[PDB]
Amino acid sequence: TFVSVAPGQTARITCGEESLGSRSVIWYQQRPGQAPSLIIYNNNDRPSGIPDRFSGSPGSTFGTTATLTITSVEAGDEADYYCHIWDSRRPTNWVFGEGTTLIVLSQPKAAPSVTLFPPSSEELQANKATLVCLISDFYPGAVTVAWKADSSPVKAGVETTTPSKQSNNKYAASSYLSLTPEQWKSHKSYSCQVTHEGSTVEKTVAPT
Amino acid sequence: DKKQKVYSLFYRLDVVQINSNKEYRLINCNTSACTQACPKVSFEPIPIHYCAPAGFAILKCKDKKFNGTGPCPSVSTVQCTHGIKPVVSTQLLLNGSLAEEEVMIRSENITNNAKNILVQFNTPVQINCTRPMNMTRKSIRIGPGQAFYALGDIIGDIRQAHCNVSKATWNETLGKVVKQLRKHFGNNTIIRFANSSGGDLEVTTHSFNCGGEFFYCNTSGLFNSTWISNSNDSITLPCRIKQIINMWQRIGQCMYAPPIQGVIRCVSNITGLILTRDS
Amino acid sequence: QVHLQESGPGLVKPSETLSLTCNVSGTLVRDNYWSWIRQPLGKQPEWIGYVHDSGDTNYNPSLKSRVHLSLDKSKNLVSLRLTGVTAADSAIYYCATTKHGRRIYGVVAFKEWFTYFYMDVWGKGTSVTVSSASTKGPSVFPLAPSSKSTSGGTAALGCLVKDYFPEPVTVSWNSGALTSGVHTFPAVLQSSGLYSLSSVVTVPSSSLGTQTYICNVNHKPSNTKVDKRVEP
Ligand SMILES: *[C@@H]1O[C@H](CO)[C@@H](O[C@@H]2O[C@H](CO)[C@@H](O[C@@H]3O[C@H](CO[C@H]4O[C@H](CO[C@H]5O[C@H](CO)[C@@H](O)[C@H](O)[C@@H]5O)[C@@H](O)[C@H](O[C@H]5O[C@H](CO)[C@@H](O)[C@H](O)[C@@H]5O[C@H]5O[C@H](CO)[C@@H](O)[C@H](O)[C@@H]5O)[C@@H]4O)[C@@H](O)[C@H](O[C@H]4O[C@H](CO)[C@@H](O)[C@H](O)[C@@H]4O[C@H]4O[C@H](CO)[C@@H](O)[C@H](O)[C@@H]4O[C@H]4O[C@H](CO)[C@@H](O)[C@H](O)[C@@H]4O)[C@@H]3O)[C@H](O)[C@H]2NC(C)=O)[C@H](O)[C@H]1NC(C)=O
Ligand SMILES: *[C@@H]1O[C@H](CO)[C@@H](O[C@@H]2O[C@H](CO)[C@@H](O[C@@H]3O[C@H](CO[C@H]4O[C@H](CO)[C@@H](O)[C@H](O)[C@@H]4O)[C@@H](O)[C@H](O[C@H]4O[C@H](CO)[C@@H](O)[C@H](O)[C@@H]4O[C@H]4O[C@H](CO)[C@@H](O)[C@H](O)[C@@H]4O)[C@@H]3O)[C@H](O)[C@H]2NC(C)=O)[C@H](O)[C@H]1NC(C)=O
Ligand SMILES: *[C@@H]1O[C@H](CO)[C@@H](O[C@@H]2O[C@H](CO)[C@@H](O[C@@H]3O[C@H](CO)[C@@H](O)[C@H](O[C@H]4O[C@H](CO)[C@@H](O)[C@H](O)[C@@H]4O)[C@@H]3O)[C@H](O)[C@H]2NC(C)=O)[C@H](O)[C@H]1NC(C)=O
Ligand SMILES: *[C@@H]1O[C@H](CO)[C@@H](O[C@@H]2O[C@H](CO)[C@@H](O)[C@H](O)[C@H]2NC(C)=O)[C@H](O)[C@H]1NC(C)=O
Ligand SMILES: *[C@@H]1O[C@H](CO)[C@@H](O[C@@H]2O[C@H](CO)[C@@H](O)[C@H](O)[C@H]2NC(C)=O)[C@H](O)[C@H]1NC(C)=O
Ligand SMILES: *[C@@H]1O[C@H](CO)[C@@H](O[C@@H]2O[C@H](CO)[C@@H](O)[C@H](O)[C@H]2NC(C)=O)[C@H](O)[C@H]1NC(C)=O
Ligand SMILES: *[C@@H]1O[C@H](CO)[C@@H](O[C@@H]2O[C@H](CO)[C@@H](O)[C@H](O)[C@H]2NC(C)=O)[C@H](O)[C@H]1NC(C)=O
Ligand SMILES: *[C@@H]1O[C@H](CO)[C@@H](O[C@@H]2O[C@H](CO)[C@@H](O)[C@H](O)[C@H]2NC(C)=O)[C@H](O)[C@H]1NC(C)=O
Ligand SMILES: *[C@@H]1O[C@H](CO)[C@@H](O[C@@H]2O[C@H](CO)[C@@H](O)[C@H](O)[C@H]2NC(C)=O)[C@H](O)[C@H]1NC(C)=O
Ligand SMILES: *[C@@H]1O[C@H](CO)[C@@H](O[C@@H]2O[C@H](CO)[C@@H](O)[C@H](O)[C@H]2NC(C)=O)[C@H](O)[C@H]1NC(C)=O
Ligand SMILES: *[C@@H]1O[C@H](CO)[C@@H](O)[C@H](O)[C@H]1NC(C)=O
Ligand SMILES: *[C@@H]1O[C@H](CO)[C@@H](O)[C@H](O)[C@H]1NC(C)=O
Ligand SMILES: *[C@@H]1O[C@H](CO)[C@@H](O)[C@H](O)[C@H]1NC(C)=O
Ligand SMILES: *[C@@H]1O[C@H](CO)[C@@H](O)[C@H](O)[C@H]1NC(C)=O
Repeated sequence: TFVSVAPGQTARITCGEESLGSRSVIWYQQRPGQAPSLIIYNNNDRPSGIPDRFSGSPGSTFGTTATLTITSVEAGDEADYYCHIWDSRRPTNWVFGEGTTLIVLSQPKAAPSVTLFPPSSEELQANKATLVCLISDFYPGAVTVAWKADSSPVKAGVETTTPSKQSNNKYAASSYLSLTPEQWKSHKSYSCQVTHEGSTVEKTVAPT
Repeated sequence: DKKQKVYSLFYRLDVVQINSNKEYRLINCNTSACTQACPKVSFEPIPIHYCAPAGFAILKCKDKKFNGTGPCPSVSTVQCTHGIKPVVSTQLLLNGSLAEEEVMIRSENITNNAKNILVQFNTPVQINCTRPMNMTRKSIRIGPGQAFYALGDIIGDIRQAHCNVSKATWNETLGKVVKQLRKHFGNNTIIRFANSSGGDLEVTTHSFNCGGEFFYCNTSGLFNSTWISNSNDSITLPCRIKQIINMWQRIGQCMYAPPIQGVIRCVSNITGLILTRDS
Repeated sequence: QVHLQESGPGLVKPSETLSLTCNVSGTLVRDNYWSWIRQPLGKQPEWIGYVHDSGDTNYNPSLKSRVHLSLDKSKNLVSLRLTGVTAADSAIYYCATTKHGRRIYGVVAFKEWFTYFYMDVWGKGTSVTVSSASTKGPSVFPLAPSSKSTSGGTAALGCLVKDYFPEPVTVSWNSGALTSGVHTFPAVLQSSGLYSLSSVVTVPSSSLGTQTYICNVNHKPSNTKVDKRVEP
């Protein structure tokens, strides 16, 4: 589940089943690729290091749900949010509340950095070929990559990771292509064509 | 002909099982066919006065240190009594009129232990009783026209009906009372206190009505004492709630207390005790 | 200060005894209450259980029969044992200090109150995978910079870890010297069942050298520590 908020506005996030008794709900902000950081306990009591921006619902209300109020949303707050529910009426939950991804909107645009790498020489004597296109710092992660044999598309061997955000608006995607030793020398020059959001950028390489 | 599958909640005291996997029945169904009180009437004890017909008189004993029996020195005459409200309860007389000078005891035979020892107060010890559960009244029609007022789901936390009495005030009033026991049991004696011996809920607990429900409150907490004399705190009390009552020898009736919707809090004065004694 | 450091196999075959440990620092194991939390990939964290000296230790109901906890006071370590692992058990196992609390909705008299917990300080975790596939060691072929007479200004260099199992693999450049411009990419799983991640640094034009550029790759599940020198 995803929440998209304009910059500088206030976000809200919904966690868990409806309340049954007076509760004590914990709020966690897990950033992509990192560990969960404790944000709020006692339903509104935030520890050291957390600004008074983040809020919640006091666990004194029955029938309503657990709400997280992010005031003045900033870019860093892009993360997954979990919550641990302690209802006086329901047994101790060991399955954390299901996630809710915050998405600040209009970062707005990042042009990818495509870094094409030929196979390494030690790999060449080892009888294996591999092409390493490396796409960094792009937004958003909607990149689709094709490969060209001097003028012609390549069908098989194509390997490509997923656009992966990393503690920053920047994304990341690799692109490997397994090739036979005889064909890196046979063809003229190989092409990595990375397509992002509507802009295609292509990097080629030629053998020595 | 057609029937339903309605659901309702009942207190522990009302139901009793018979052994499908498990079952239950109302505790009144084996004794007497019951009637529900209309949720239109109220049970509030209003001050009632007892007046005499023509050619009749009622004599009021305006004597402070009056032990109820014998020649009252200063007597007045009145047509109607002062406002006496029907506060009905056990082990604790509530909201009545306190004694004027000293806590004076009244008993038929102080020697015959089998006679109850009615005790009147001089200060109204304060008691606050509640039931915190915010409740539901779902009107289950069992037609025609007949409308059972069932309880529905519970809104909020769960915690029983309790009673609060300031410890200090009661620790002082009990001394004031034992001070008047020693004028019956020797200048220097020791007066212990204990809870009820054994019997029904109506006898061994604080049977009373407040706001529409009938509390039966344990009395063991208050009677903790032993009397050797020649800040802020309360003594919390733990009450069970009943709806199907059989009040009176067996002549009240069995009557279904219509469930109250909301939180029920009442404040009351205690003005006396109904004591008993066991060389 | 405070610091946590999980450790363990990082892979165990089905129906075995996964044994994980949590290196403790900054305080004693006797003082704080501890808790463990596994997190499957892409799913919501399932809390494991809480342990403290003096036997204040309880486990998850969903896995109550299989788990075991302990603390080594002398070694000052948070132990963990789990038996009969299966595919459903593969996750990132974190280690968290935990604090107790009392929520009181009543008069307290009853017992009408409840202990709610909150883990304020976490650990980095350890990726525990589960598969009957034997380990493979990583191969490392050093990707030479852009063509031997690279374009004018702001050149780029890279390494390559291919055909390693299982995740993860840790990388650092000259024992973590540069730690600037490193953009270590995620791994890609192949058809064979092996991962492969690239690591690349960006270096300015004054890179004719010869500056000593040797990337360091560690894959503990095969005890493979390969440090390779890259040259144009
Ligand atoms: C018969 O007699 C018995 C006694 O024998 C009596 O029993 C009593 O019943 C009452 C109710 O019936 C019950 O009250 C409850 O008390 C709860 C706990 O309060 C106690 O602790 C706190 C703090 O202690 C903890 O933290 C300390 C550090 O801060 C730490 O050192 C402690 O060790 C401990 O860990 C303390 O504040 C309380 O003292 C309160 O009352 C004192 C007088 O009794 C007073 O001197 C204190 O100040 C304080 O009262 C207020 O004081 C400050 C200013 O000084 C104000 O800012 C506050 O307004 C304080 O209220 C006690 O030591 C209490 O939490 C319960 O209330 C929560 O739960 C109810 C029900 O769910 C909710 O409706 C409430 O809204 C409230 O929920 C709020 O707080 C909780 C937890 O903090 C949060 O989860 C909620 O989010 C919400 O708080 C947050 O959001 C709200 C929402 O708007 C927001 O306003 C807040 O800003 C916050 O953001 C409840 O009141 C009592 O405990 C019980 N027994 C005793 C011994 O008292 C029977 O009831 C009597 N029966 C009769 C007469 O019928
Ligand atoms: C010993 O003595 C003490 C004090 O003498 C006594 O405490 C009293 O308890 C009773 C109930 O337990 C209290 O009565 C309640 O009073 C309020 C409202 O009263 C005021 O409201 C208006 C507001 O403007 C005032 O102007 C006015 O002057 C009143 O004083 C309410 O909480 C209650 O109202 C409901 O209950 C009654 C029927 O049970 C009716 O009075 C009233 O119609 C309400 O009933 C309604 O409830 C339903 C709920 O859904 C509703 O749907 C229906 O329409 C229904 O009509 C109640 O009147 C009283 O105030 C307490 N004492 C004082 C001084 O306030 C102890 O009870 C007594 N000891 C014992 C054992 O009885
Ligand atoms: C929901 O129900 C479950 C039970 O089904 C309940 O779990 C219980 O939690 C309480 C504490 O909240 C546990 O009580 C502890 O038991 C251990 C056993 O050795 C004791 O050592 C503990 O004593 C210490 O802890 C107390 C609480 O912090 C301290 O006040 C005390 O001074 C001691 O330091 C304590 O008594 C109980 O064992 C479990 N029961 C089970 C079966 O797990 C859970 O709390 C309930 N949740 C809610 C929100 O009501
Ligand atoms: C009606 O039902 C009640 C409840 O079952 C019966 O009360 C029981 O009486 C026996 C007497 O031998 C006691 O031992 C039980 O403890 C009582 N139960 C309860 C819940 O109080 C009552 O006897 C029944 N009336 C009959 C059969 O005429
Ligand atoms: C409970 O007791 C108090 C006494 O402490 C009563 O308050 C007195 O009420 C009488 C009339 O009934 C007044 O003449 C007094 O002046 C009142 N005293 C004070 C200090 O205000 C109270 O009415 C009693 N409540 C009942 C019987 O329900
Ligand atoms: C008990 O629960 C009922 C809900 O059924 C509460 O009634 C609500 O009261 C608020 C304001 O008091 C209103 O805005 C809602 O519309 C009411 N709901 C309904 C369904 O009528 C009631 O307030 C609760 N009692 C207490 C003391 O909290
Ligand atoms: C019974 O209830 C009354 C009222 O709720 C309590 O009297 C209050 O006492 C506080 C001091 O703690 C005062 O600030 C209030 O003004 C009082 N209220 C009224 C209406 O006078 C009383 O303390 C309660 N008694 C017990 C034993 O719980
Ligand atoms: C009166 O109080 C005594 C305690 O002084 C109660 O005796 C207990 O009764 C329970 C039965 O429910 C036993 O399990 C306990 O072992 C008894 N305690 C002792 C010290 O003997 C007695 O039940 C109370 N009776 C009433 C009517 O309140
Ligand atoms: C009334 O209160 C007394 C004491 O507060 C209760 O006696 C307890 O009974 C249980 C068993 O039911 C024992 O485990 C406790 O040790 C007893 N307490 C004491 C202090 O002895 C009693 O159960 C309550 N209810 C009745 C009807 O008497
Ligand atoms: C009467 O009060 C006393 C104390 O006020 C209660 O005695 C308790 O006795 C047990 C062992 O017999 C001790 O472990 C407790 O510490 C005592 N209480 C206190 C406050 O120290 C006794 O239970 C009370 N009787 C009833 C029936 O409630
Ligand atoms: C009171 O009780 C005693 C013995 O229990 C008895 O002898 C006496 O007749 C009773 N009545 C009195 C004293 O009026
Ligand atoms: C208060 O109560 C205690 C026991 O609960 C008793 O020993 C003491 O005498 C009491 N105080 C007075 C003034 O009677
Ligand atoms: C003995 O009791 C009487 C009243 O019964 C009282 O007046 C007197 O003071 C007591 N003797 C004492 C306290 O020494
Ligand atoms: C950390 O772990 C190692 C190996 O498990 C162990 O030798 C050491 O005692 C642990 N504790 C510290 C503080 O290093």
